[PDB]
Amino acid sequence: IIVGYGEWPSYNRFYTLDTKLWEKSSKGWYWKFPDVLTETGVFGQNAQFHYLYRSGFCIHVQCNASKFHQGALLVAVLPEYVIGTVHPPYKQTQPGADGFELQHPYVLDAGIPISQLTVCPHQWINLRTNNCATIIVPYINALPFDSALNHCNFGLLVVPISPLDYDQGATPVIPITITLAPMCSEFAGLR
Amino acid sequence: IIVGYGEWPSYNRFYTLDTKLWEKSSKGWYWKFPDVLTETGVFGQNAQFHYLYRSGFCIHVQCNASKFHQGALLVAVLPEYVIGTVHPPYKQTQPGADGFELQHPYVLDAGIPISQLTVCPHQWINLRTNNCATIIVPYINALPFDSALNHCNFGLLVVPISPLDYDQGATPVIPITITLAPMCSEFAGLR
Amino acid sequence: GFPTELKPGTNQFLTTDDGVSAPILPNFHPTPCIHIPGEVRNLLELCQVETILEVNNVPTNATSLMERLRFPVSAKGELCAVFRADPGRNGPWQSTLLGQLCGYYTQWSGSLEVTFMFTGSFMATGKMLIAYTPPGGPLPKDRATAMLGTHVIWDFGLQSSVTLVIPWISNTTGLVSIWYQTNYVVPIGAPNTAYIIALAAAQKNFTMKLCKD
Amino acid sequence: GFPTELKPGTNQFLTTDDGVSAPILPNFHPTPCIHIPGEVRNLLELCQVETILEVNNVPTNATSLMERLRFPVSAKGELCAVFRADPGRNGPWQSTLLGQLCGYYTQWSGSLEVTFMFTGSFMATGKMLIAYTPPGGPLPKDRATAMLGTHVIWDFGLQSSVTLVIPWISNTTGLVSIWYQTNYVVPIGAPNTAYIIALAAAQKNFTMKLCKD
Amino acid sequence: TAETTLDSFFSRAGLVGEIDLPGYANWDIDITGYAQMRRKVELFTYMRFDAEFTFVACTPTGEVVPQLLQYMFVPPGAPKPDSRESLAWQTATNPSVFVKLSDPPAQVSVPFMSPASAYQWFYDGYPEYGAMPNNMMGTFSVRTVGTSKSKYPLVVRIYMRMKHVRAWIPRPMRNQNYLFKANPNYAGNSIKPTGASRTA
Amino acid sequence: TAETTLDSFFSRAGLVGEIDLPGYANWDIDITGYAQMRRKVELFTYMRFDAEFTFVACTPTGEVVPQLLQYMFVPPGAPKPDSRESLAWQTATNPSVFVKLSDPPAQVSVPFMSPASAYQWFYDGYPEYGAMPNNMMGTFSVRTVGTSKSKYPLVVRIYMRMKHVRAWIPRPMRNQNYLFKANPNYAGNSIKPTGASRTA
Repeated sequence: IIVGYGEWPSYNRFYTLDTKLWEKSSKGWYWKFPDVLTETGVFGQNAQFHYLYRSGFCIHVQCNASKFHQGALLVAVLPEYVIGTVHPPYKQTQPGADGFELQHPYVLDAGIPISQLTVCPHQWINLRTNNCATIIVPYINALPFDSALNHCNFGLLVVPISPLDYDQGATPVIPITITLAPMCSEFAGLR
Repeated sequence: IIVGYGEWPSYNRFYTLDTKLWEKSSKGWYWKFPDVLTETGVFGQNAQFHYLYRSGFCIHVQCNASKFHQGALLVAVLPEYVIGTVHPPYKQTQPGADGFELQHPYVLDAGIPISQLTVCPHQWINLRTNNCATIIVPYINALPFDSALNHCNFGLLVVPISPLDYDQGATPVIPITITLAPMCSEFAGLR
Repeated sequence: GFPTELKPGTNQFLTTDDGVSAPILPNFHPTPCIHIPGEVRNLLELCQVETILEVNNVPTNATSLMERLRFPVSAKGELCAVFRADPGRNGPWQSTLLGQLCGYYTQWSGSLEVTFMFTGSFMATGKMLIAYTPPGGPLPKDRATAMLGTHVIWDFGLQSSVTLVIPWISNTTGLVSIWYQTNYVVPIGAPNTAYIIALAAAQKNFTMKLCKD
Repeated sequence: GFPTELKPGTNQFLTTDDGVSAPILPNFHPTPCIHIPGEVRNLLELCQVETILEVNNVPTNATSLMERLRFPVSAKGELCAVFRADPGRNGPWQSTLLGQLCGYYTQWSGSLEVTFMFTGSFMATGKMLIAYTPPGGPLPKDRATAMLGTHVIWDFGLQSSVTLVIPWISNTTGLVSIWYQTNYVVPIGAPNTAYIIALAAAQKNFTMKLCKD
Repeated sequence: TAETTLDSFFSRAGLVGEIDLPGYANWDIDITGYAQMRRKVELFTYMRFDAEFTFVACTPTGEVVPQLLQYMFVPPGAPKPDSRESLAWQTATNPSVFVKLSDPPAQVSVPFMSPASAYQWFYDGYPEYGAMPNNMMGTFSVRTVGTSKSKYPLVVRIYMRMKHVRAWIPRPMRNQNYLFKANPNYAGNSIKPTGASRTA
Repeated sequence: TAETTLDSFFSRAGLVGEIDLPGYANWDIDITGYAQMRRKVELFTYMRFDAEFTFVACTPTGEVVPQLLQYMFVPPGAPKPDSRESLAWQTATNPSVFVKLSDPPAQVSVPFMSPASAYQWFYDGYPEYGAMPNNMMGTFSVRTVGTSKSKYPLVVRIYMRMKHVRAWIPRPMRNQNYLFKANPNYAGNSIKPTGASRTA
């Protein structure tokens, strides 16, 4: 496990999002947190009927690939990941539990280099080394509580650093599974 | 022995250079250190295949003269002995284990008087008193290590203060022998 | 009263002067600071994080800038890639955060640490030579003289990531070259080209001086 | 507030004032100083080193300036050389480092120490009289009155170097003359002319005052 | 190690904004006024610092004239002056400084103004997207004391230095050219590599 | 004995360089600017000292005018301004001082800048022969604050005093006339004795 910034979240089940099909032309995907869980589940039922909110997260990413596929994935959390357009639309700014595709993974839709993401809590998914990457992120904000609907704490970025390669005949799509479990969640202001 | 500046070199065999023939018209000779030992020997094999270097030296000067010859030699080490031309050529700036002849021994090819060299570590070679002069010089530099090929720590100056005199029939040339043994040598950066 | 005289250098404004000035709101209390996770106090902590080193900074095309993050290894004693151990000067080290922070300072000195990551099929095997040449030394003419210096023999059939530690740098610079010790051997059904990712960082003894914009 | 008044002499710039001024780089750390051998703290150490005294400052020719470092002794009660014990004034003492540093100061006082070195054949013998006359006294008319004062009888068949200590000088000056006590006797086959080298220095009690460019 | 501390990294007062009075002007406090300082502050996500401001006023030719000036600081939430005779100038709750151009430049200190616990440079949400609401430090208004028109043209330079800088959540440094002061968008067609290239 | 210490020998600030602005000028720091101080510093081989600089500005007639001036110190390795509107002037990492000509002369202190452990006046080697690379202290740039042309001609005098002087490796003092600021060559044909002569 990677404990983000060395702090365990302080003061509740696994959620499985849609699988993402990693291909030869894939550029990357990003999910906005906790907006990814607002629309779905009992957790998202509290988010839309409460004023304030605070919670950590336990993001777990898995890739199901054989021994004849190759590639590397960089999974990293970026607190306050603001999008920079070539204003963004709503669907691009806060995509639901379906992420969005990066059009410019080099600048990461924010004018910042992909090469320097390792300064953030991250793990490498190398298909010949491991298929799992789990990151424990605490609550990060300037205030103890914040609105879950109008503000995203961080954005989980999953970018193919090296393209997926395979021989013709093998499965051309590698599913990517993300399982996130809210940890030390709090709510207030029942509306 | 004269210990240069009162410090023994801190943290390895005798080398004999070509004899210099002291005559009635001789003006003086100077050797650049450690450039005098770079081209020759196992010591100079390390100098040309390493980046950094530090070492003291143990310079020993001898003159083979009879009792019917007269003259005096001033041997002295001058740290950072820069040449001043009437830019110097390479052969004049860094002469090998063959020294160079001073054209203007009064100013010492540097615009400084010969009369004041006694402020430096030195010894007198008086043919009627002694024939040996040994000087122990430590490492002198502003940095702990320095390049042996592009920088000379000091220059050993041997100048006839009083001309050699002899009767016709005696040997008109007095050989001068310099035997230098590196002491507390260090090397680094094997290239 | 108490007798004093104004020494030279009064009524001047030195933009680096750290003298305490009068508050504009004496009665104001700023909101007390809370514990935000991940507090940084020294930039050396941000210099000691591994970061992608664009060794393959050949392409400049807009739709293929992403190909610079890694350099290919595919199908004997040849040269794969070569780069300088120069964090601050122009080149591949511009991409890493250490090499970007070196542009904010004038002098730096210490030990680097450059790791490589192999991104080939699990059944792919082979060996590669990673040699470092001290400052002054030229690029080796072949693997025979490349092995004589400081080097590591990296086989990626067993270990997928190796670390090469640059002994010491300061602001001639060192060279790092990577050689094909053995050809690229792969089984039937596995991709015939692979990639290597270079992650560069600084050791604990790296320091900087003379901050400069 | 605290009541003070500006005393006369404010807003002036005295080029000798040693007041501490504001650093231009408060956050800069200069590189720590290492032990370089041969550190000098007081210029009196550089004044206490023996140095060649050009007693024979007769020639000025470009190709023969080197003949001034020593004066010849060759082939009875005659005068060899004479020079003043005046480190700072114009003359032979300009060559020594003591006499050059005396030009950077206005006042000096103490005891000198002038040694001579004989540079003849080992088989050459003879005697020479080195007399010092206190200030005011004229040059002696002959060796008979030269011996009556303070003197040393120097024979160089036994000892090749002698030291004459000037008692005290301050900024009339003393005189030092050298006389042929006996003729120059040499065997057959040895050179018939020799040279003497004068090395002058300052004792431990020499001091200077009033530094002046 | 003492060289690379946050305080040393963010010390060295830099020119933030220049004011021209050829009879008043408002200058909202913005650190980004210093041209090269935005890329330096964006390297973290949160900040908490106190600022020292210095006002060096002179004519366009740099010559010093005997004129009285008033710089007033309106804290966040206060209304701005709309003319040279607005009642906002005489308000006591907007601190002012009266200084002549002959006296040494005025030097005032402004503490941490944000209601939150840190200045945040990226808002990943709405209060209009990316509008960080509680990052407003205040405003500095400059006018010449007097009712009639001033006799000289004035140029006012502002130098700001942060003390007691604290930072959180480091992030990758900007590599593309900036386009707008508020949102971080770039030019997609004219996208450039992080550095220089080579041939092999 | 206390008179002949190194600090007393190298105290007494001397005029190093004069600057004329008849609208900016660069003056690379060089101790040799003081005419009689080169022969004094060459008597040792290594030095380590901190410098205090004083800037006394006035018109060519010595009269004091009400003008604002900026002297900025660029540390070694920084680029120099090329014109009166170059972006190097607003850089925060080049410390500046804003002073009027009426106020007492500016007095700033510059520490030991060399990356080595001492300032070395003779380099017996190549980094072009005899070019001591790491002896560069920095540079002082002077300009009148303002955008338009100044109304008065200015003369700026710089006085430098070393404090905390340390020396190493004494060597014989120069006796021949100096020819070039960097290398120690002399005039071989017009070679002269150390002092005066006599007839006997």
